[PDB]
Amino acid sequence: TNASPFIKRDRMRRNFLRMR
Amino acid sequence: SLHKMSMMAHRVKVIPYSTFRLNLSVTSPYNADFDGDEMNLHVPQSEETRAELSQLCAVPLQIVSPQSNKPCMGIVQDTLCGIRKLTLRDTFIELDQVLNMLYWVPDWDGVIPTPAIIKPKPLWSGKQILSVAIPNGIHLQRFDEGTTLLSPKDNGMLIIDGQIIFGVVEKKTVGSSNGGLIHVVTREKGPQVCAKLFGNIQKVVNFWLLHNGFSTGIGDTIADGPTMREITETIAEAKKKVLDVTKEAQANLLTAKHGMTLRESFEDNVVRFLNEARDKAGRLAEVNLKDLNNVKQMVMAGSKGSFINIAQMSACVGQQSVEGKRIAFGFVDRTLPHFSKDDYSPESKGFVENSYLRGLTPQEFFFHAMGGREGLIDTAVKTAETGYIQR
Amino acid sequence: RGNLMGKRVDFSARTVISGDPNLELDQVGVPKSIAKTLTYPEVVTPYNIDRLTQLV
Amino acid sequence: EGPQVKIREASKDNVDFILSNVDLAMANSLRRVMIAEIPTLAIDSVEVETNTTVLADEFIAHRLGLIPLQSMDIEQLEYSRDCFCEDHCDKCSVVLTLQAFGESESTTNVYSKDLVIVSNLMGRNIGHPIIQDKEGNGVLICKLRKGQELKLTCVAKKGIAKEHAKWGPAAAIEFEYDPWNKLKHTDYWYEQDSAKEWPQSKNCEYEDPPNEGDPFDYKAQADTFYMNVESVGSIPVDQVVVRGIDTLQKKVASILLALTQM
Amino acid sequence: MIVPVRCFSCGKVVGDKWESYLNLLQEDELDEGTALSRLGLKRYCCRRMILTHVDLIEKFLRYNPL
Amino acid sequence: FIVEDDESLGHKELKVRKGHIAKLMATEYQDEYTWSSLLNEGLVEYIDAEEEESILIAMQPEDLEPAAKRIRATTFTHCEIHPSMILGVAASIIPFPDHNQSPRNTYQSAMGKQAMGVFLTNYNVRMDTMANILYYPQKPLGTTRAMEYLKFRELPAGQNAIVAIACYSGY
Amino acid sequence: MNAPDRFELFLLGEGESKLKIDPDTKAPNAVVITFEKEDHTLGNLIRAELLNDRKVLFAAYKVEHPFFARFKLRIQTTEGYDPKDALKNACNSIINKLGALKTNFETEWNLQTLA
Amino acid sequence: DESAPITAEDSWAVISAFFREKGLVSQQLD
Amino acid sequence: TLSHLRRTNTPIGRDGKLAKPRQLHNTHWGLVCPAETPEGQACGLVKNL
Amino acid sequence: MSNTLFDDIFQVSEVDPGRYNKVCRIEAASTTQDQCKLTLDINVELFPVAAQDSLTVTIASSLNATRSWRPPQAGDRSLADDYDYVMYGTAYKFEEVSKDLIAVYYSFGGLLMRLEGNYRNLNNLQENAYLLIRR
Amino acid sequence: ASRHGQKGTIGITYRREDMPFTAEGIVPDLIINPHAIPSRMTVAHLIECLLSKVAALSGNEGDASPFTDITVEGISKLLREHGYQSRGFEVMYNGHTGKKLMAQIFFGPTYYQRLRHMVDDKIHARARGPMQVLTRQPVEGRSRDGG
RNA sequence: CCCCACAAAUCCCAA
Ligand SMILES: [Zn+2]
Ligand SMILES: [Zn+2]
Repeated sequence: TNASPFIKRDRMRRNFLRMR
Repeated sequence: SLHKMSMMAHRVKVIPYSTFRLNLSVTSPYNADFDGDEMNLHVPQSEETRAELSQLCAVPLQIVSPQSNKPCMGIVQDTLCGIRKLTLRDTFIELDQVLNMLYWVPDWDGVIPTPAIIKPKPLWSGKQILSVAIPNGIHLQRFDEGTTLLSPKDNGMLIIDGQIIFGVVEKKTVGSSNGGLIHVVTREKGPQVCAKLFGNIQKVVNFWLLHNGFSTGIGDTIADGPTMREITETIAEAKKKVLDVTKEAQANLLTAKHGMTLRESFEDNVVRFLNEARDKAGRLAEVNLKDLNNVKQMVMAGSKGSFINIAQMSACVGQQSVEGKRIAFGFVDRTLPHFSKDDYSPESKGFVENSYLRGLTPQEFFFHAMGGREGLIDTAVKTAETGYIQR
Repeated sequence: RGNLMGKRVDFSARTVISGDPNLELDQVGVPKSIAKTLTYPEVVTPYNIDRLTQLV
Repeated sequence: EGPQVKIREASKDNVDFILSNVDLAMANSLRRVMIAEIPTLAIDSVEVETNTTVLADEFIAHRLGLIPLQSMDIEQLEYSRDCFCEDHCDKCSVVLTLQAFGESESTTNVYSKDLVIVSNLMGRNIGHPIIQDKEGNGVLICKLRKGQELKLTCVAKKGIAKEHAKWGPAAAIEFEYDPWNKLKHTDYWYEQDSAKEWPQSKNCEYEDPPNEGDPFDYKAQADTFYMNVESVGSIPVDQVVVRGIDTLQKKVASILLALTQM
Repeated sequence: MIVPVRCFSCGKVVGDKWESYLNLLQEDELDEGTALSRLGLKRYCCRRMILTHVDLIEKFLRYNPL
Repeated sequence: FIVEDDESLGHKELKVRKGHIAKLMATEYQDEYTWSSLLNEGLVEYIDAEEEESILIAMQPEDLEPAAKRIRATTFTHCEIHPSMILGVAASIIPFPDHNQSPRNTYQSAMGKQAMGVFLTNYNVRMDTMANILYYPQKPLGTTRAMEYLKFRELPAGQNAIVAIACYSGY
Repeated sequence: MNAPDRFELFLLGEGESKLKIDPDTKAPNAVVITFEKEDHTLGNLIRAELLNDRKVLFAAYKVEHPFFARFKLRIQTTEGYDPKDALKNACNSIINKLGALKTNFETEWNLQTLA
Repeated sequence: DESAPITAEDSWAVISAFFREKGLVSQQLD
Repeated sequence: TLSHLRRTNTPIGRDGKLAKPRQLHNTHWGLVCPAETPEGQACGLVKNL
Repeated sequence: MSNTLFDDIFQVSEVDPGRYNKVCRIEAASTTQDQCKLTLDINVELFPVAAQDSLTVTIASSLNATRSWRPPQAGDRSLADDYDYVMYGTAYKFEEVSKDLIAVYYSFGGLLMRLEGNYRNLNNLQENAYLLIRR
Repeated sequence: ASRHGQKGTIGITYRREDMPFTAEGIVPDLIINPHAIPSRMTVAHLIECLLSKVAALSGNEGDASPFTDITVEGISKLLREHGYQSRGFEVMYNGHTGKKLMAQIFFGPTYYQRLRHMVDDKIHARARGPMQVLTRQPVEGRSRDGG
């Protein structure tokens, strides 16, 4: 039951970059 | 400067590490915390001034406040909590500790009292050793609502010949109070022995706390599951009662209490119901609260805390207020643009439902801000006003 | 009001304060810098001659 | 013979062991002596001949005063204050120099291995800055680009940890006894259960469970302590332990001889 | 600014690993968690610093003074 | 956010959809939708302080749109983009401002401006009467999503420490 | 700043030894000892190991203030037995015990020499 | 899908765009 | 610095009244921060977007 | 110089924890005496006590302005110590109930005990005494 | 000061050798009075401490997000599975003796910031200094060495 | 030398 305790900027950057 | 105190003479022991340094006991009369306060000094020049300053403005002959005929002095937060911790029937202590803390008392008689118990090991009650710091020839009886001379609840306090007999030390007994111990010793023996008493008590209790240690945390606040569920249903039934009263009002039949207007009676009734809900919930949360809790210990021990504090942290806050009249309709027919118009439900018109533990909701947050702002501004004006009156 | 009933004075200081449970009521902790600066007059007696001489 | 010792495991940097037949005071005193006054060597005074970097000077001085140095033979020399000399003779000092040039077009780093010994080493293994990593680069000091210069002269002197953290070799210590709380020195705060609300120490498996309802052994006494010692790297760990024991016993002998003199 | 040396709380030397820590998050696309774990920081005192450090000399130096 | 009462999919829905936000993310990561480009086609609308007396607002984009932690009509016209945006600059720094008393938040909001750290980067060149710069600033472990937009994480204020809540008997 | 300085941590006092003697007038054979340039790291150990002896009556030590690296220690014992002899025997016990510990430690570590 | 609704989390992207466009001192500048 | 640009101020008086805009208002929702205010003789006067 | 003032055997009715983890109030009735009543505070953690148990009590004025308590003297201590619960304290109040039944209240550091019975209207004390309990 | 108005000053400073220390050997950076918690009634500070601890353990940086679904229970579960006491209480040792501390202590990382009021700027004393021209009284101002 | 800003300091409570 983490309920999103953390957020990462560079990981989201890379994930959406590979998504594009 | 406000009253005769905040003006006391002092002896000086010069210290490195440039700053001022003073005893915790005298904190309250100066009304000065350590949050970054600043403090003044004046040095006499002649001999007459020094003499009269020593004989009139010294602290030891300033213990009892003439303005309220009770001692303005008194031990404070840390040692108070600690001495409450020590003065419990369920505590004990070993040779190794007691030898040191006996040596800590400056005027210790150099005689060790016999252990209260011997069977496997000599031990001592906290009361037993603490009696040493008490000067001999003192007597005191309290008998507060329990105290059957064999006090099961251990409330009250009795001292014979400067030796504790039974009871738990409390701000109601050792703090600033009409029948306080400090009052008794000051009036009885001499208005400087009390200073040594302060020193001894502070020193020994601090030493014992050092090796005991005491703290608190989040787990202090969190409460039992089914109990907070009961809190929730109590809030719900209060809401149901409020809604029922509102329904009765909306059908034009009502008590219409003598004198005041229909709307006034409605507001009075709803406010009464909400306050009933809040304090009943707080009572339930408290009676839940475990006796091994730290914050409960702290609040019942005196110095800091309240029923209201734990209630607000654990169960509910209660509706914010703006000069009694609960939050009014800023916008037309509503208190906030997220609500339908013409609603009198407690949430619509600003009743804080949740508790600090879970955290508020945007609207409730705004209402809390309103209340805080009200308090801030009212004090920020009354200060200058009442200063003018005082002058 | 600014000069007669209330005025600047001399032999004074002000700093920040902190607590200490090792110091009894009538005492107060003072930084040695102040003791260097703040002073107090004494008159020479046949009693304090030695101490004052050493102090000088 | 007395306070027996059993070793758990060891590595280049840390040591774990068991300690038996000891009183609590002795173990705590050991902890404090390793953590407080083990003698070593560190940079103390710096001469900024010329700075050009964007970084401040005393900033750089403080950063320099923290790199560990090889200190196996520290006992050989003596304190500067106890030395009859003036201005840090070779018998009580070591001199270091740094030379950083902003030559390239990319940023250039400055590592501890850049600075070099200058004065006489007199044949004792002293003053070599430790390089822990496999890459031979000490801790980074500062960076330069194409226009900056640093000419630094440093003097390293004896010092001890307790007066300032520069000379701290330990930087990491651990302490345990009675993981099962059989001595009942402290209880456990708990909202619902004492057991579940707490985890189990890795030291639990060595001592037995509390026998599930045995009467409280009042006369039992603490022993069987659990030690973990990890050094910064300025000196081997067995060395720090033996040196701590040695300095403690030297202190005790000193007080005894002072008693005799009195 | 330069990554601190000799972790405040414990005292273990920090900063030598910093540049290693960077490339671990660049060509190895690990998380900071496993990055430090392989880097070998059991205690979190040595670890808070690596997490929260903010380089500024990178911004400073890329001026062109003289 | 503008909310269309009508919906072919059913009950009620705010006009914007997932495609638009996907395009926004794509535009951002390119390093061509702008906020203006959101404005033109009717997806968000400015509201002055006067209008609210004629608009109903939905706090959450899902609060009542379809048919323990904490406590949680059908004629909405606009939904708040995000509640945490009712703050200002300084209060945004406060972690979990909900979970503490409001005057204490006001005390912190006022006080934080009296904290050192960094104020620019050119300070080595920029003369001034007064200046404070600390050695090792640290971005706080706790944080909200907002101050990323405040560039705070880039230029932190203080550095976090390992605090202990205890009365260690003296001071 | 013109205060007593940081050298009071360990740099021994000037013109005076590491200790001073004073006999208490409140109990027979009671002696208080003033120690300076040290703190708990020595006083706790000394007091505990002295209390280990049973021929001694009472021992205790305290530090007057964390500012000053000085502490006092009070001892009295049964008649005849001089306290100073007791404490010197205590120091002998300490040195012997720690020496045994050391020697055992090197023996162990050399035994545990890898491979 | 592209016509799906928006989770409360997703709103942050809109905010990001809004700041990227407007800039904080927009009031004084404009 | 950022918290000094988006700043406001109104003239009311030297000392101040105690039933007029110092206290927050419902209309202030979502336009002016409900906590970022100075305290003392200006509380509720200076306010922040 | 050391003599017992009163001895008896008591049967405990029940034990009360009183939300205290280590101490518990106790109470018992005399066997040989049909009127002597007893209450007392006992450190159960230090010493197990069960309901429906026989107890033996002893006053023991002394042991065969006193000086400092001597360390346990690991050598011979040939005292009235062939019991378990040996402990010390002080009396503080006397009460005459039923015009015949005297009551004495003893304080033990923070612990308390109350004794009844009317035949030793003079044998019992003075302020302080000891207490001896076996098994 | 913290991020929750809990201002204050330093009283004294110890060093590690006698500062209280935990099982893992961590020693705290600074310690404040527990009594400062309830009266001011700032709770969010403690949540910040707990979340910061768990974030440092996981390495993943935490979140505040004033109005969200994050509650204490998830934090406690995650911290517990990382291998610590769920509510953050910790065994604690007394540096002077090494004995167990009878109670337990809540203990973790927290953000602070240094303020503008250093004592050296605010210390000031005067004895027979310059006089004011108009009124022969002592002059004003610490900078001008006033009274 | 004055005038204006700008900040601290009075940060509760009682049971
Ligand atoms: Zn030399
Ligand atoms: Zn570390």
